[PDB]
Amino acid sequence: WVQPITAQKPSLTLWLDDKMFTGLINTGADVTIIKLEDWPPNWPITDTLTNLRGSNNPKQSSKYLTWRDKENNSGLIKPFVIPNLPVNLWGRDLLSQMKIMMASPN
Amino acid sequence: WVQPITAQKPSLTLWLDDKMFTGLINTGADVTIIKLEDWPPNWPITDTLTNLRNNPKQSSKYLTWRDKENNSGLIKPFVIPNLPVNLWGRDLLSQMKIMMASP
Amino acid sequence: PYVFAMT
Repeated sequence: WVQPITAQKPSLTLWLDDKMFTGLINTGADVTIIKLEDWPPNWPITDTLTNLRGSNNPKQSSKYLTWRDKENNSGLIKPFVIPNLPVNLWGRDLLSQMKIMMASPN
Repeated sequence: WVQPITAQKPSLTLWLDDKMFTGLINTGADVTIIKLEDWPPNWPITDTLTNLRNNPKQSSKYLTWRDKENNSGLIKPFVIPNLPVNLWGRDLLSQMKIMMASP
Repeated sequence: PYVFAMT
């Protein structure tokens, strides 16, 4: 698949375990973030002593989540779960497993 | 050019007017941000009443961006203290006609 | 404008 970068939000829709999520492609971030409002209440989260330069000691998924795209590619991520975010943010942890590259005509 | 996305910071080096800057490709941002620490003191910046999710400074002028293949255009970045890296937003990336692709 | 970086 191909997605030009424009003024519009670059987005991907995929599954984490059994649930569909939509998020912003976020090359700027090492790690994936799910906004607390999209986080399934029954899925366990845990404190971390990680710090995110961009929210200190954020929550993270207790378990690894199986990501799956619409072509049935899959892998594991363990996202951070952050309160008061407008959008999910797909980081380079996920993007790299989907073998996504950036290219210019030139 | 082609750059796989990996754990390493995806970076671009280019000119804004006469000066070289290096930064992180930041698809998540509408607008480009330059570290106040890298910002030439003689280049004017202005208050805004915009918030970036606050009241940040922005370049008073449009800056001519130029890459190493001599593609060019205009951006007007925000200028923010206390960031570790410059951040290339979609204002710049869209003018460079950058695509994301997967095998 | 929304600005989504972090180590």
